Amino acid sequence: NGRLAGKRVLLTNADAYMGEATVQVFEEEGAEVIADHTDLTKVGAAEEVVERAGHIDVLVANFAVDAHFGVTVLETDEELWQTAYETIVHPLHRICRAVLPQFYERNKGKIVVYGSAAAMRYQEGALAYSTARFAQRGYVTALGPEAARHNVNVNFIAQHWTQNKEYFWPERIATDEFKEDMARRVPLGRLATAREDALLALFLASDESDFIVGKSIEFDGGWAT
Amino acid sequence: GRLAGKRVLLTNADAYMGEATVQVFEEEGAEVIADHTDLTKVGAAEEVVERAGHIDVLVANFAVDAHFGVTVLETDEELWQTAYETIVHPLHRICRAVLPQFYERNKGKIVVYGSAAAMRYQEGALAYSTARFAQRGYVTALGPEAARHNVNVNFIAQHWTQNKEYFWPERIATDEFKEDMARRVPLGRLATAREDALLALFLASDESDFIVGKSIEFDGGWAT
Amino acid sequence: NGRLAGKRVLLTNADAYMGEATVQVFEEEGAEVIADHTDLTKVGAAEEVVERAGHIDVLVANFAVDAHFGVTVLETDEELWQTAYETIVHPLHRICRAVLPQFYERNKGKIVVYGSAAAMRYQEGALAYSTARFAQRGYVTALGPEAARHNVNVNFIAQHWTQNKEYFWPERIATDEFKEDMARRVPLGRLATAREDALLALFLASDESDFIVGKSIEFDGGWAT
Amino acid sequence: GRLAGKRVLLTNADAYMGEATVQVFEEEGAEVIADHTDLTKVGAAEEVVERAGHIDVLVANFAVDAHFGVTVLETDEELWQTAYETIVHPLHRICRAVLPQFYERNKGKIVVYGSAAAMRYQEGALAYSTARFAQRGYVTALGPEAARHNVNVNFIAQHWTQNKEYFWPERIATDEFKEDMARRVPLGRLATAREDALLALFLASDESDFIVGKSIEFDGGWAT
Ligand SMILES: [Cl-]
Ligand SMILES: [Cl-]
Ligand SMILES: [Cl-]
Ligand SMILES: [Cl-]
Repeated sequence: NGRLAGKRVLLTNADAYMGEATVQVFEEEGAEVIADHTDLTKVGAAEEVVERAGHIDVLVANFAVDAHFGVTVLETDEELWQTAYETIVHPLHRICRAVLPQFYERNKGKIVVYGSAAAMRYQEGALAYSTARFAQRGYVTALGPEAARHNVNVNFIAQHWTQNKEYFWPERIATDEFKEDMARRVPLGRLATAREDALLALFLASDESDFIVGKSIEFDGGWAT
Repeated sequence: GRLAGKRVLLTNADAYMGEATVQVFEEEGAEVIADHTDLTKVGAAEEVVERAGHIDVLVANFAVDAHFGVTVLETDEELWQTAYETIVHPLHRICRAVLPQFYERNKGKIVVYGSAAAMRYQEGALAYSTARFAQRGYVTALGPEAARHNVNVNFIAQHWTQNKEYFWPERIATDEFKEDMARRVPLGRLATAREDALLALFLASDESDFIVGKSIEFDGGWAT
Repeated sequence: NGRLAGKRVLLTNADAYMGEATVQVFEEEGAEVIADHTDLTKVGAAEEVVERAGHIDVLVANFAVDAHFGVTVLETDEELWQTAYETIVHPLHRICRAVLPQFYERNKGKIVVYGSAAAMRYQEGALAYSTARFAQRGYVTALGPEAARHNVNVNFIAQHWTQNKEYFWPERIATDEFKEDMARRVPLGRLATAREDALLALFLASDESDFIVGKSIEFDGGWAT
Repeated sequence: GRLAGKRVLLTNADAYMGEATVQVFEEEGAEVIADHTDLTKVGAAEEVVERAGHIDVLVANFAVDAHFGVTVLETDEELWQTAYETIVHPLHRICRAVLPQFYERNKGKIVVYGSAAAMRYQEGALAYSTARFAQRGYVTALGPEAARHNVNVNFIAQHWTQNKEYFWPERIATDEFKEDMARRVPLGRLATAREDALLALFLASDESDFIVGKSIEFDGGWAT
């Protein structure tokens, strides 16, 4: 059988960010993927999504927001700042808090967060976004060891240079300027495919990774090494 | 003195590490503007800076109840939001307010009193830890941007340091606390608030211009 | 349809440390495992092993030495200090330098190092050993991005609380101090089995992990989180 | 002075960051024992300490040619061994020699001039990086052990700092160097040797007793 045989996976914002490749990889490995499209910025929405989903073995916390490439600290206004937190930080705790009771009842569970390498090292021109990804990384760091006492794994994929619409859309990655910047800063010298990212998520969602607790795994071609 | 002629803007001066900052920095010749304005209000940071006038050093001193022992399932919406409202959003407001004059002079200093809960897992302090992580991320992301203007932004990742918010005199006398500290703090003691302010003094002084966007662990070895 | 189908894996010190589970897990996924038992502390031995081996797709750098638990800084004499470096540091460069030419020729390769969480954070009473593991972590950090330009992945497993004879022999597990660490310092509250560690190595040796470059992956039940 | 009445043992005082250490530490009242002994020799460290007598601070100043540009395939046995022989094994010899008197007094200070190559990938410096990582590991592992005796051991992870071994005048004078440096260093300049010594001064002073087994990145933001 497949590496997620029998498992049911709740995927947030399934059309956005890394959702499409998650569905493809996880379904090929036998999982039933609940592809949710609910806006989890609404208070109370997370508990409703979880109640409607039924039995959940794996939560894939898939959240993204415009990074506002090139916007400076002085141009990072109140609304831009707040929107980073409203979009990817507060919903992360809402959805995790909603799924953890059934994980705790069964003394088993899996949470995979698609995050950012901007939560690990300086990424130029993405200030509010970086701080919000740091907050996500902190949530995994703080919740991870707490949830591990209930045999629940929580882990953070610190991705960069990976194909997606929000940060590496086809038009952006085609220019000469982008290509020279990627060759300078990415040791592997290429972008990751979305599938490669979902293959790491697959490892972290599977029962092959039970000993990995509260970790940030840098998925960035060597950028932050 | 090591801060001779310098003017220092200190937020929430009666809270957290404020008192020791005044004492140490004034000892070294600084004029310390001991502000007590609530920076959770939009617009307050700009008014504080305009009234302060010339600022050489910003000490970003923010604290919030960590709610020690509260689990993930009991971290409700209001507790979570209050952590960010109290120590995260105001940090960008006050830094964004001081940077313009630093950029005109191509010189500035920002020191953030943070937490070692932004570096490693600290039991029973969930929302608080994530808010300190956000502050650490602000220093990590702003640091290299501001350094192009010769402005230093750095983060003190403190733990086991005397203060009212986290190590108030009652809590440090329990049996569980003393052997907690003995087991997990290699140095075997709490830091004085003065010792913390002496690190902030180094990072606020012109002896530390090459330190950019760094998290300095001030924890008696806890996170080593 | 094994995840290492068609691959040939050179495993050092194959009976020691993490070698036996590596053989079992990798062979179940279709790999041919060249299980070497050569003493690589001897200059020249690494190139001779690699020449004899023929075509290599994956190097598993499996090195261990007595940690000398409880030996203090003042009791760490010249011989004990040198032996840590001779046993797990110098051989690591020799065997990697020996394998890299054929990886570079094919613009493809995989190196997985079984290291230690002592390379990440303070571990009580294992001084010379910790510094030698830090040196191994440094080797992965420094080599990783250099080798990635040739599409070669080099990664470090920073393990702790994992089944092996060298560090978790039966009498240690029976001590009050170990039980205290499992209650207080290991969030998951158990040892990993060697299988689980080999499953992380399998991921890092497979073509599912080509975007992972020069990383230290903490395999420690949450201990360093 | 901030080191008034202190005696400081400085290794390899002619090399690396030694000259700036002498200048800054003597300005602050220290007596600096400027040792030039070859500590790759077994037995030498204990004789250095015996001759020095009472030591309050050890500044572990070790350097070796980084062999910039030499690839993994050209890092031969001799190049590799020389890195460890020059900056790794002597570090334990000299710390082991000074710790006994620190332990009698329950007080001591060790500052290691290391490298930011012990923190993140530095291109073209393979053997050197791994040897600096080993130094960082020594501080990380010894720090908490020594802190039990109120001894501080800390690591300066420096880069882009003026010295003869890595950033010598002829190397840093060219336009190619200055252009590459402006791209990789957020602060956009090299540090002076004195600035590095001012960090060592803080870590050697009694203002830094709560800092235990830490790596402080001294690199203008390079590794941030
Ligand atoms: Cl990405
Ligand atoms: Cl504190
Ligand atoms: Cl282990
Ligand atoms: Cl340097």
